[PDB]
Amino acid sequence: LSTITTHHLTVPPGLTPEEFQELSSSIAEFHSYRINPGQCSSLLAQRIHAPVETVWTVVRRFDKPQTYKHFIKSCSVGEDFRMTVGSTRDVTVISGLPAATSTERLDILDDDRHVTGFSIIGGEHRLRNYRSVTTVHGFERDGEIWTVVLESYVVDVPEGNTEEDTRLFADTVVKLNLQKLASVTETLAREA
Repeated sequence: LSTITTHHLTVPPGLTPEEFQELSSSIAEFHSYRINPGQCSSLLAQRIHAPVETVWTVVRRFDKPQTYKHFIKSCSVGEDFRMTVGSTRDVTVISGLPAATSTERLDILDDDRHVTGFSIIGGEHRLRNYRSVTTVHGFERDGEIWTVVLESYVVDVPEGNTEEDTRLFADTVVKLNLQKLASVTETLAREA
């Protein structure tokens, strides 16, 4: 039947085991999903040599996902958009297919714990019922500071597709977006 994801029991690539042990509780708390047959779920991680709040400034910017994500043609919010849970954005994706805009809802926004998350509620065929959470975490050793970003999702696997071909696609996109997040925020940090 349905199960629970095991992201909090395994070290994700791009994380050290020591980083993992520090984050195990947060992964259980924020990066766990109810998972059914015909769905898949992944957790990706990215180390960033930038202060937590610098990275969080970009991660929390729900109206501008193109600031760190690839393959966004445009993103539009309401005329009276405010950064609140329940708010929505229309994201036009670059796919090589005809005009495809996904409507995405802001599910979580916690400025104190540095957690946010969203779901695709319509307009996406490759990633139906995609739901995702991003968390940001500070680390220190001997005065040296860095940040880890964790991003997970759950999503339906389309009929005809294997779990592997949905997972590889969604993983690749998150991984590339986290690389861009790191580039952008490290640039922000060093030029701050």
